[PDB]
Amino acid sequence: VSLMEKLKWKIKCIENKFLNYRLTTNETVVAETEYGKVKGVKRLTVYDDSYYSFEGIPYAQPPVGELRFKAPQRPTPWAGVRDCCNHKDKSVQVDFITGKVCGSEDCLYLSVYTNNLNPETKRPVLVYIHGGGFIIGENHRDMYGPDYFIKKDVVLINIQYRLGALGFLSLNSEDLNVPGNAGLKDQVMALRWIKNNCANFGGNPDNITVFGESAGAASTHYMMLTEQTRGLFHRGILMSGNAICPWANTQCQHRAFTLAKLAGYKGEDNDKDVLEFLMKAKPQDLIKLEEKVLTLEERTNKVMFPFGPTVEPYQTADCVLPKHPREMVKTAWGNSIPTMMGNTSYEGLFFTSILKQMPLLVKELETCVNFVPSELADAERTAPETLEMGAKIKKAHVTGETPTADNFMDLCSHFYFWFPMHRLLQLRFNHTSGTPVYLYRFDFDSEDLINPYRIMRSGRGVKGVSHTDELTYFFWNQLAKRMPKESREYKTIERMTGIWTQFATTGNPYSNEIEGMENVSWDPIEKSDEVYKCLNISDELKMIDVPEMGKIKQWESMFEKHRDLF
Ligand SMILES: *[B]([O])([O])C1=[C][C]=C2[C]=[C][C]=[C]C2=[C]1
Repeated sequence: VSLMEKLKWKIKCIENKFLNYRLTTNETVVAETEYGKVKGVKRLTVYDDSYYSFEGIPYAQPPVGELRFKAPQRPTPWAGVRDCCNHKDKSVQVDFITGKVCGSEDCLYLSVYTNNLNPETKRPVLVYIHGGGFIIGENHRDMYGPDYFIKKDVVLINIQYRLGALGFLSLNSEDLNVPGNAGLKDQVMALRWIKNNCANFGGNPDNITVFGESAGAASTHYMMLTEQTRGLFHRGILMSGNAICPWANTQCQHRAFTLAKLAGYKGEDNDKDVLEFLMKAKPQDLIKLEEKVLTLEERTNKVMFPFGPTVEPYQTADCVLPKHPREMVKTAWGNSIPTMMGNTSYEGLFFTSILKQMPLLVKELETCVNFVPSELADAERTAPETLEMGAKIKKAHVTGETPTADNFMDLCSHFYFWFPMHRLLQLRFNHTSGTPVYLYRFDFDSEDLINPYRIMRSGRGVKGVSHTDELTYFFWNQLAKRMPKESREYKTIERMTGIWTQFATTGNPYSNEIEGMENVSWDPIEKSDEVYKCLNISDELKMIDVPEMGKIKQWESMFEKHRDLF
């Protein structure tokens, strides 16, 4: 975090405020909801388009006081008209630029957008779930502006949900009603709201697509796995993530005590007293301290976050994750809806800024033992089996006699994204009606149009297509500009919003009306396939064999003598 990047962020925040006002119109409107009337307004885009905007729609009771760490409750209906011409605050979190805690405990809202409140036909409804490691993110239009998607005749909905310890505290004690996954339960309630109210905004409740990137993709997957959401939607898109990625879940039940102690709790480790203390702490204190919870051992074993989605220790009415996601894949209703998955062509490039602050990490590639899947590794990672397995990973990613930064980031692409995708695909194939899954590979590189995550990963001057690089061609953000109609950036926006809208509509991502798809034949993956095929999205759109396949198989070989765990 550099203060050049902070003042420039501050000014760009000042520019966004002014530009947001300028793009507002006097055309206010009112829609019905099952909780009562809401007022939206129409807004403009830098491409001189327009959309109706409804923000700050509550799908839940504000989870403050006694509701903190609890499952969300249905909100209270109102007489009259709720104001929805302004956004609400984001979930309490550390601002990844300024480094200070921001946002609010009062954050359970969604936003609805559409270019036409009164469409002649019922429209496809796309529900976006933002990523951010389940610890940062927002549905604010400064990061996720609908300006591109509203060029299309869809209804787009952006949700928030509780982040970090406030979203994912978990306690073993059944008396306390904090089993965990509050934030995922937030997601479930927002979906239930969407199913029952999208018609009011011109949306077809029988054609809803959920999609998300990173932790949003893992989230989308959880919404496809849990029985809580059965039938609530009809297509799913997992962008650079799913629920069996190693970062997408953790058993965090022991960590609440550690948080409390970091916050000055005095007493013993029992769930009741830990909870009573955590209930009274300022929310900003728990979030700022969240960074210190993980032990050095956990960090070494690649646990990324102290609080996240978890296997709930006991069952409740609102339980989302009754067992490990791999098990949930066995019985998952979501296995039988049209699915599209994909990754970018150099995911691990995202880890530059972290590698820069911790150069020693590259030495981990000398044996690679710390990247062996945890379920296979011994605790000390000194077992000869673990050294053998680490050697397989090393052979896959270390190019010379000494490991480099790029070898590290390439390995990261597979550890965090490609290999879990592979495991999910093969697992899913053993438990599905036969509905298609399509693979894309996002391979479009540009520095002419960016999003704020590039400022976070310090990918300025850096070639390749990182984790989150594709967000730029889906959503408006306050660093974006109006691009020339014939620019490669503008055309990629059209293709990406076009493919996504196409799949949402029909469950098949192909359309010959999308420019560049003239010679594309986009077939979904079959159980019998030994080599994955994917739509490689670059300046050219091209069906190719997944380049990463060789390394994927090499990761898979670690499981040769433990096939039951694959
Ligand atoms: B994604 O933005 O939810 C995401 C954030 C941070 C990560 C750290 C380590 C591995 C994977 C990540 C994904």
